[PDB]
Amino acid sequence: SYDIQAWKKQCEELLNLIFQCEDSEPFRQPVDLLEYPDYRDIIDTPMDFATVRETLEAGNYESPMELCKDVRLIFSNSKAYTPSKRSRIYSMSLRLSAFFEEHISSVLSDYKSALRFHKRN
Ligand SMILES: CCc1nncn1CCNC(=O)N1CCN(C(=O)c2ccc(C)s2)CC1
Repeated sequence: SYDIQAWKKQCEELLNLIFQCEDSEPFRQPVDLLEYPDYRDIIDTPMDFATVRETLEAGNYESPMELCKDVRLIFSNSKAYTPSKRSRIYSMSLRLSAFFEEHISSVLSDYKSALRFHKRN
């Protein structure tokens, strides 16, 4: 299955599933700097799932590896900002990360396989 472009719709469908997950609710929009006034002293690069979806739809990802780096940044930002391991929003991030990693693994493998096939000769 050597379609070099297939990752994009695969990533659109996975973002749809993430938006249906109740665990995604805190990550569907950029963090509110009014409620978390110290957020940007800790977090150098804010990221959220609406920004990832807009970047994809604008044609501003070249590969699913780039999309994966931004999604992983959502989760590392949560882990760095959490005042506790036993916090609600952080705990939701860990379940959502497990779900995302379970689903992205085939998208990445198929893409890298397709690119190797394109440069086989
Ligand atoms: C637009 C407002 C809105 N309306 N519905 C949801 N959101 C969420 C917006 N994002 C946000 O405000 N968040 C707080 C920071 N955060 C964290 O990862 C944290 C880690 C542990 C903590 C104690 S907070 C990410 C979620």
